Amino acid sequence: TNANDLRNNEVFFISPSNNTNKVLDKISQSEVKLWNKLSGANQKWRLIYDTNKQAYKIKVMDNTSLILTWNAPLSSVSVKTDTNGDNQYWYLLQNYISRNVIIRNYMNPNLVLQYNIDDTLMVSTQTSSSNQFFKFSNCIYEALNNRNCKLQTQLNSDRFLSKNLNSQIIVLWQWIDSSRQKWIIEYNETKSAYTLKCQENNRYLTWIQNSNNYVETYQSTDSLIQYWNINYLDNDASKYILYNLQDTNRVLDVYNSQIANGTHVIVDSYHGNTNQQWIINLI
Repeated sequence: TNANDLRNNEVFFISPSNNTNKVLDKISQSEVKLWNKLSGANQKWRLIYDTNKQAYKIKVMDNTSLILTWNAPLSSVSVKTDTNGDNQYWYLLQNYISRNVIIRNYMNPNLVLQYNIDDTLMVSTQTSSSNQFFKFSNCIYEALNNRNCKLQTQLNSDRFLSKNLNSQIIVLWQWIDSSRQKWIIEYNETKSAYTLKCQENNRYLTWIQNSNNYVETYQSTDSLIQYWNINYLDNDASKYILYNLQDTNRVLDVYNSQIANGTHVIVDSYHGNTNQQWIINLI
């Protein structure tokens, strides 16, 4: 899959090449360590690419906003407040075939991140050892791909993304355990984004472009209107934003932030307020 590619603004588990059950873990307000995967937010890392430097910040997703930092001139690493230090940027270069990634410090690119036998991390000069090779796995793909899900608006604990009765229009509705409210989320390799298929009619969540900007169930199409970048909120891994590929500044949104049964779901310009935030759970 291309779902684990090192895209800007995606959130990852970062694992040692020699153990797919371990991940980079923020264990305290300063310390990182390899730990058994628990899929907690302190084990999830957002990539923020800096085009000028051709290097990335690596930000923990537990709400603290701290970033992976080389404690120059020492050999240690930590999570620290972002002060835009050169020591807080990292080249992420990948071997296309092995999929291994070398995490190389921007301030001193002679130094790469290394994991030790005792699960600690440090920077070191480069060898040929797999103790400097990491794998990156996209968290959302690991969790939701090919899964039957429900999508709750953050506006109300009992309002869900639902196909309306006898209509293609998608609206909010309280949970009634209907196939109209169950969505199979499937990653599409060609578009590098997701479709969401309504269980009741096997048709897909699609932006219908006109002045109303409603989402509807629609037949399969190659058009970008049917494809969605599903992401966590910028600094909250418990909630999701769904950006439409036809215009990625526009997102799945609840009309006028209303909560009544029947309220239109639409695609509108991003602001990040609660009417654009969704709670995705596995059925």
